[PDB]
Amino acid sequence: LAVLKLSEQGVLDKLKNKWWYDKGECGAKDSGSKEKTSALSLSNVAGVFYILVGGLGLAMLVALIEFCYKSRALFDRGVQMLLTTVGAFA
Amino acid sequence: GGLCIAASEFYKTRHNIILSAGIFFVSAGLSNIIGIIVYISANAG
Repeated sequence: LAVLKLSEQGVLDKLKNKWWYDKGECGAKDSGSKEKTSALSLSNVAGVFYILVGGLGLAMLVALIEFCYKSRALFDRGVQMLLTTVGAFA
Repeated sequence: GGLCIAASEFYKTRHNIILSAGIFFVSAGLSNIIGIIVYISANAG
């Protein structure tokens, strides 16, 4: 009679939910849906944006130093041969 | 970039303070979207 009394009052429900879960704290169903990866989310292609912002910021740092190089203003003909002779031996 | 605008109202005919200012507002924007991207990417983690 005591076992049937504890079940209908949700005591066996309460003693189950307490011991298996409060001494738990590992995550349950953290994956969830299998269609969470249906939409090709940002973490899949975030590297292309890292190339893109790295591409723009590389262009700004080269455009500025061309600007001072215009504000400052091929080196030679015998020594541009020397750039060929060194690189050929290399 | 906000300091260079007050450096443009005085100190006329420098003609690089405007050029220094305008790239600073844009480079703040590129620092913003790279802050947006790492926020949305690591929010999945």
